[PDB]
Amino acid sequence: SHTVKIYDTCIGCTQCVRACPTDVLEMVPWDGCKAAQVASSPRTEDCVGCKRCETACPTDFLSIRVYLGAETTRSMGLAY
Amino acid sequence: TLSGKTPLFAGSTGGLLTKAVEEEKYAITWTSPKAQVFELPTGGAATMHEGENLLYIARKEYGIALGGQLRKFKITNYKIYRILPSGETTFIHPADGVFPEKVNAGREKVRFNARSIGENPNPSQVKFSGKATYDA
Amino acid sequence: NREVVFPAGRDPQWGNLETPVNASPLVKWFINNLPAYRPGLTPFRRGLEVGMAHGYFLFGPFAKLGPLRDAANANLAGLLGAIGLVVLFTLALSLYANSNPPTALASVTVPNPPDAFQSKEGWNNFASAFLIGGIGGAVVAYFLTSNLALIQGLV
Amino acid sequence: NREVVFPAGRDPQWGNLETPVNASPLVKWFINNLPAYRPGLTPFRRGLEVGMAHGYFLFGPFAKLGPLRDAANANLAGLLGAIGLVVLFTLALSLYANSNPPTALASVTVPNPPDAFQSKEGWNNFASAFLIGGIGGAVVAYFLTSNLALIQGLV
Amino acid sequence: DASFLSSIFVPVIGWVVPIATFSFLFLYIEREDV
Amino acid sequence: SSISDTQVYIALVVALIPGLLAWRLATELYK
Ligand code: CLA
Ligand code: CLA
Ligand SMILES: CC1=C(/C=C/C(C)=C/C=C/C(C)=C/C=C/C=C(C)/C=C/C=C(C)/C=C/C2=C(C)CCCC2(C)C)C(C)(C)CCC1
Ligand SMILES: CC1=C(/C=C/C(C)=C/C=C/C(C)=C/C=C/C=C(C)/C=C/C=C(C)/C=C/C2=C(C)CCCC2(C)C)C(C)(C)CCC1
Ligand SMILES: CC1=C(/C=C/C(C)=C\C=C\C(C)=C\C=C\C=C(C)\C=C\C=C(C)\C=C\C2=C(C)CCCC2(C)C)C(C)(C)CCC1
Ligand code: SF4
Ligand code: SF4
Repeated sequence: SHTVKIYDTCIGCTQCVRACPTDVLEMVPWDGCKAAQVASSPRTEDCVGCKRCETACPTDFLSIRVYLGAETTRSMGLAY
Repeated sequence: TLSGKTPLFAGSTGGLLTKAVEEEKYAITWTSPKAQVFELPTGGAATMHEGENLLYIARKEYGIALGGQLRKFKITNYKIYRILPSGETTFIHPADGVFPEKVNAGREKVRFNARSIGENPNPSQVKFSGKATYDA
Repeated sequence: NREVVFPAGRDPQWGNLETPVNASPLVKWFINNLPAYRPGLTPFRRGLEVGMAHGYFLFGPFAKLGPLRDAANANLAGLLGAIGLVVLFTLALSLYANSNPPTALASVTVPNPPDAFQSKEGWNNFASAFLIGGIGGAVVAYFLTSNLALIQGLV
Repeated sequence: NREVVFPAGRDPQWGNLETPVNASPLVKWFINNLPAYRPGLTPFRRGLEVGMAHGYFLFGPFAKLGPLRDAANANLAGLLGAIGLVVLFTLALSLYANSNPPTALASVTVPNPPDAFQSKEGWNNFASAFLIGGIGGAVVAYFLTSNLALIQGLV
Repeated sequence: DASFLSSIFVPVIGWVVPIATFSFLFLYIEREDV
Repeated sequence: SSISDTQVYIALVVALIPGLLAWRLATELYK
């Protein structure tokens, strides 16, 4: 699957979780930002790699990054 | 396993192919206050039932697109399942019981790096070691 | 006035439609009685009939349109060209058999494909039968083409 | 620099040696995919391919070395000799089959022979197939030599 | 008078080598052993 | 005019030697 990693410059504005079409991302409790929340990627096996989360991220270069990796039926987005 | 009524449409060729019986299959369930017309992710118009609905789909992204559409109909109780050819039904969305846009306790940080991205090491420092630059 | 196009299996969620082309009793009669789907046939019997039909018609394009179609050995050249395609098709079928092939699909027209096409042994039987039937069909087409003069005794 | 000759199965007690002639991966590829030993074949399919090849080469010495090899009837006499000897071989296979024969042996090269050659029915199916394949292989060798002037003439 | 070798080698290069090579490579890329 | 039949046959027999050595090298490079 692809690898989605969240860096510590997150501000917890939850926009990556909203942008995600395949439910990879979720918000968890945290204490390193004012909103007290980071994004987390437990379901990277559902990640198709479309990078809407990186489009949605407001920090100057990307608290979240998708690293494209091996291809599966889910990551290639095949209905067949 | 899953209780619900199939929405009213005369069928499409955009539905689910041989991957459903051989690899994996998804289902979305929701309840509606009334019977109204929605658009299928496969294409076409369909009427949902007043009450419990069940609509089998080929991909998970179909269910999350449909669940994003059902929010425009003020419907927020939708559930997405993953079904294997053995009959194994697992509940994936929302997995925690709370939608992932809201913080719930009991969730842990997965794949968090405690540094900024410009602080990743060089590729030549990690060469032949079997690790990525963005690992840990 | 009534609707003629239906979802297949009475389940609209499949990528299927029952149409007159797909699900006519005449169409479902013709398709289910081809040797690829006719019930009660061994893989060899299915392949033998498929090969005879195919070697029979493949004679024609090689015989009437090849490089030697104006020579005195036009029919022999068409015979050999048909046999070369039948051998290449047998090689394709044996390669398909040996690759651990996926299952034959059921459909709207044919709800049960045979167990001939579910295993490597059935596909090997089918392929060898296709070779024998194909050479026989090309030889019978060559023979009926080179001997049209026996219809003069029919008159 | 290292040893190339080994006991089979790492046990020196059997009357066996793994040699390069015995246990090369190329030699083990070739013997194991000969139709006597190829996986995924019914006994009919094995006998049919074995028969085809044997009828084809056995056409040769009857046609080119027999009594009639200088006559105009040379190739047909060779065909009749190869078909008669294919029929004698089929009779020998059927007598071997109906004698309740012993089992086929694994060796260094073939770790596991097919179950076709373990009972009487597999041998009888093999021999029935060997007959058909043998007559077909002899006929195809007959037509490729007796018409070899015309086949060269088509070029 | 070895010009007859071309009518062997050119059909071998054009038909026999592609069929044997593509058959090996097809059954190798579909194999699940190695 | 050209070279003889014996020289072409000898060259093919000699070319069997880098054929065999190339088979061994290509299998070793994979191994
Ligand atoms: C794509 C179009 C096309 C077509 C139609 C042809 C046609 C032909 N070429 Mg040609 N060629 C082409 C492109 C084409 N060429 C290209 C792109 C090149 C590459 C440079 C060549 C190079 C070439 C050479 C070198 C030669 C030819 C030759 C030939 C002839 C004999 C072919 C033969 O044996 O039939 C083989 C055909 C078949 C085995 C099957 C054909 C498919 C059947 C007829 C259709 C069946 C479908 C059916 C209708 C559906 C049935 C449904 C069922 C339910 C009823 C023929 C006139 C030869 C010749 O002498 O020319 C006169 C020759 O020497 N061609
Ligand atoms: C043992 C030696 C020997 C040999 C080689 C021959 C050879 C021959 N005899 Mg003869 N004969 C012999 C002894 C021998 N005879 C004896 C002892 C007698 C008793 C009196 C006779 C009585 C006799 C008569 C009465 C006649 C002949 C005839 C013939 C000729 C045709 C026979 C034929 O079709 O063979 C058929 C051969 C086979 C079916 C098989 C051949 C064996 C193959 C080639 C072995 C190949 C092994 C291979 C290399 C291994 C492959 C390895 C693999 C990995 C590829 C032929 C030249 C006939 C003729 O016309 O004379 C010219 C004839 O009428 N012979
Ligand atoms: C339905 C229909 C159709 C179709 C038709 C068709 C397409 C046809 C085809 C046909 C054909 C395609 C035919 C075929 C024929 C074949 C035959 C006639 C064959 C026979 C053969 C034989 C008999 C052989 C035998 C042999 C020999 C000789 C040798 C040895 C081996 C063997 C035994 C195999 C159409 C479209 C028009 C229209 C609609 C309806
Ligand atoms: C490997 C090798 C080798 C060897 C070789 C040989 C041993 C070969 C053989 C070859 C041969 C020996 C071949 C054969 C072929 C055959 C064929 C080609 C056949 C065919 C047949 C057919 C096709 C038939 C059919 C039919 C008919 C026609 C009628 C009816 C019946 C039937 C179906 C059966 C050497 C030492 C050189 C070197 C190294 C490598
Ligand atoms: C019916 C049917 C169908 C359809 C189909 C169509 C509509 C058509 C197709 C078509 C096709 C499928 C065609 C093909 C063609 C092919 C060709 C065009 C060939 C050519 C070839 C040649 C020319 C070769 C020659 C040769 C030989 C023989 C030997 C050696 C030398 C050479 C290589 C030269 C399907 C599948 C759905 C299913 C089943 C039924
Ligand atoms: S790449 Fe796509 S699926 Fe993956 S986390 Fe980003 S938006 Fe979600
Ligand atoms: S968009 Fe970026 S900063 Fe905002 S919650 Fe998502 S990962 Fe964190």
